[PDB]
Amino acid sequence: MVSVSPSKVTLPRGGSVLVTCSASCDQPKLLGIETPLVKKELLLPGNNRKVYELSNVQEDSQVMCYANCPDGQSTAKAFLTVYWT
Amino acid sequence: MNVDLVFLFDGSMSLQPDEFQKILDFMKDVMKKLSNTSYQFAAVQFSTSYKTEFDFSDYVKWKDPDALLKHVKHMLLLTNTFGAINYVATEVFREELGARPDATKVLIIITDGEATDSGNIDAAKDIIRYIIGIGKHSQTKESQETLHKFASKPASEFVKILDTFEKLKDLFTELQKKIY
Ligand SMILES: [Mg+2]
Repeated sequence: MVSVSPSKVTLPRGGSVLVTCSASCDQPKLLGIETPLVKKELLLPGNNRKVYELSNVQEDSQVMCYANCPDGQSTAKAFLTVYWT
Repeated sequence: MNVDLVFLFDGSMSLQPDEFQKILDFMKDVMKKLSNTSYQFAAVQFSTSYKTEFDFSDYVKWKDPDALLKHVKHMLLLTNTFGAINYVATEVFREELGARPDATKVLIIITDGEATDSGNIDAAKDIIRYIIGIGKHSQTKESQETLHKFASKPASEFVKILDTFEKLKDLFTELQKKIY
C-alpha cells in the first residue's frame, strides 16, 4: 500500500515540488518513485517514507510512487501542472 | 550456429517517450542489420508487467521488423526488470513459440536499471545477456549496480551506454562472433 502527497500540484514553469511516497507496511521490501522528471531524494531517518524533490519541472508531468509490501506492490500517481510565465 | 536473440525493452514511465522511440528505432536497426537466417528474433516489452510484442514464430513468418514492432504501446508504469528477465527465460524461449533448441540463446536488455522489483535471475543463467543503459535515471549507484546484476560476467564487457548508436560497429562485430 502506498500513498503520495501532494496528490496534485500547480506550479510555475521551471519550479520545484517535493513529493512524499509513504508506504503502509512499515519496512517495505522496496519503496520509490517512477518518473521521467529529474529527481533527488532526501534525509531518510526511517523507511516508511522517502521524500523526492522534483526540480525545474518544465512541462505538465506525472509522478508515480510504488511500494513493494508484504501485501503486494502498490502504485500512486501525482499530477504536476505547470503554467507559463 | 543458430542464435535466438530476445529484445527485453523498458517501457516503464521513467523513460521519456522520445527515449522510448529511440529504443524501438534501435531494435529495428539491429534486426535490419542482421537479416540473415542465423539470427532469429523476438521482443518483449516490460514495465509493471510483460508482453511479448512478437514471437520467434512471428519473425520467422512476417520477417518485416518495421511492421513487426509497428503496434507497440508505451506501457508507462513501474519498472519490474527482475521478473521481466524471468518471464523471458520461462515464457519466450520455447519450442512452441518458435525457438530453435540447438540455438545458443542471447538477450539484449535495454533499460535504465531503475528497477522496481527484486529477486534472482538464476532462471536465465545460460542465456548470455548484454544489457545496455539508456536514461537519465541510470546515473546512480543503485541503478548502475542493478545494471551489472543483469549482465553476463565479467560485467564490464556486457554493459554499455546507448549513445547515438556507436555500438552498431562495436557490439555488432562482437555479435558477428555468435553466428560463427
Ligand atoms: Mg524505470
